[PDB]
Amino acid sequence: NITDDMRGELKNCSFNMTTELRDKKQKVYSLFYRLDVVQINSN
Amino acid sequence: IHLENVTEEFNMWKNNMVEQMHTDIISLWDQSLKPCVKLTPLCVTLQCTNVTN
Amino acid sequence: DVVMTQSPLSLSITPGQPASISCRSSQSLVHSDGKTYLSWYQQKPGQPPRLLIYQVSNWYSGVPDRFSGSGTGTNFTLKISRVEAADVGVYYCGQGVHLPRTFGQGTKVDIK
Amino acid sequence: AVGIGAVFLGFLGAAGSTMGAASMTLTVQARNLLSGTVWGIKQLQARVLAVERYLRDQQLLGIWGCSGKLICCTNVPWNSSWSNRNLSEIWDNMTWLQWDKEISNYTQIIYGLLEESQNQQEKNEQDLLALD
Amino acid sequence: QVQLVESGPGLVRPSETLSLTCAVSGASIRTKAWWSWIRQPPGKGLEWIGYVSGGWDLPNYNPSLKNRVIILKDTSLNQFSLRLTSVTAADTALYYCAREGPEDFDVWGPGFLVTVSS
Ligand SMILES: *[C@@H]1O[C@H](CO)[C@@H](O[C@@H]2O[C@H](CO)[C@@H](O[C@@H]3O[C@H](CO)[C@@H](O)[C@H](O)[C@@H]3O)[C@H](O)[C@H]2NC(C)=O)[C@H](O)[C@H]1NC(C)=O
Ligand SMILES: *[C@@H]1O[C@H](CO)[C@@H](O)[C@H](O)[C@H]1NC(C)=O
Ligand SMILES: *[C@@H]1O[C@H](CO)[C@@H](O)[C@H](O)[C@H]1NC(C)=O
Repeated sequence: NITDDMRGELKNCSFNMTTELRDKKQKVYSLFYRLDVVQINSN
Repeated sequence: IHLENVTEEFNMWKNNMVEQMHTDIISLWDQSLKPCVKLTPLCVTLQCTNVTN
Repeated sequence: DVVMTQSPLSLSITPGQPASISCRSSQSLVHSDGKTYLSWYQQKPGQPPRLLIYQVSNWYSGVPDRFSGSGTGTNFTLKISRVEAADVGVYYCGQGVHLPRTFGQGTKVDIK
Repeated sequence: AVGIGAVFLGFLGAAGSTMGAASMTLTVQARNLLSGTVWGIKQLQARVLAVERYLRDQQLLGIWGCSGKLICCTNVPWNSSWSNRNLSEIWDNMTWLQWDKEISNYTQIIYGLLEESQNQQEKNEQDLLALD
Repeated sequence: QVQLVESGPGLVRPSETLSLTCAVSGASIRTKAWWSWIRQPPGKGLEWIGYVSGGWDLPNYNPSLKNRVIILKDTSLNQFSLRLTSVTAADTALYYCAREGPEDFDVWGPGFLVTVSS
């Protein structure tokens, strides 16, 4: 329940990731801080 | 060169240099692989059947 | 060896009044550097003794300045300008400038 | 055996015989003490440990009366409490191993006595060459 | 902050080999110091037995101790040991391990009564 003033310090991030097998990739999520992600450039 | 009139107590079970031989063979077995090819891309989905027999 | 003598051998202290011990060593304790390797101890019963004054002008860490010490030649002087109840024990004058190390006899001090 | 009569053979050959017989053969045990991409570190630490031990022994000798005389009479006496055996018996009766087992306790006081004796001899020689 | 604690017997037979051992904490043994043994017969004055040094001094004792005293230091265990061979019942005394430094015998041991009795 985030206010619009104080931004969320933790951003959830889902992404593709290679598994042990080279043919199969998985979708996995994690948490990160604001100080580790930038907005590459709707979505 | 032989030794005479000499009595020493031997103990092969608490002996050293067998530990050093084990460590030397392990480190040598490791040191003979670092030139060779890693098989990381081989981990892949295999479609296997029985051999024609 | 070095012979040590304390005078008086017993002095029951009057609280509020000073007391004194004159130490007499057999030999000259002044080393050629200019110092004096002489120390004072205070026997507590069944204990390691309490240490009052070493190297007469010097002070132990853990000793209040209500004591004093002086001396010339071989006649050195420990003085307590204000005795307390904590001054119980039997003192010692002990040299440290000559091997073998020696100690003294001591002054008996109790409540008067 | 083969080396009977002319009592010598290779190093550690006298180790079984008595210390009186072994005393005539000391040059080779002194000799076989120095000469002999990550394994080079093992070879190098073995070589420098060997020369460090040899230099420590030569320095322990050099602060005593003998630099390299290899047999050194000296000026410190012997407490008979230490050996407490018949003197000529041990040179026909004991091995060096058994003798080192005997005086294992009585060690490291002898070395300080040797250092005191050598420094006393040095100050006496300094006084002797000074007053002349 | 140095702390010396003796250990060993307090009751031995005469004509035997007496040996104590004082453990040292709070400082190091190999200092500018003489780790010393000093005794005191009961009701009487002190009696300095001898010392040993953490450097390379040869240990020097009181010649009244008749060459029966060997103080041996143990730098690998931070200790130093008194010896007294061929004791008598008149050698009953409080024993003290101490440390001569730039000041005179600052930290003692507590001092334990060795009462030699048959
Ligand atoms: C994880 O990997 C999957 C598999 O590639 C990714 O899913 C695919 O992402 C692309 C890019 O957005 C999708 O293409 C677009 O899809 C939308 C909706 O269908 C369509 O309107 C667009 O015209 C375009 O085709 C693709 O459909 C999508 N495939 C699947 C099966 O979802 C995914 O983006 C990767 N990342 C995450 C966080 O899941
Ligand atoms: C201390 O050093 C100074 C300068 O070398 C010298 O004058 C002085 O006598 C020395 N004192 C002692 C007690 O050695
Ligand atoms: C050497 O000293 C130990 C005590 O540490 C003693 O038990 C042993 O008997 C001594 N060795 C000999 C040969 O007396």
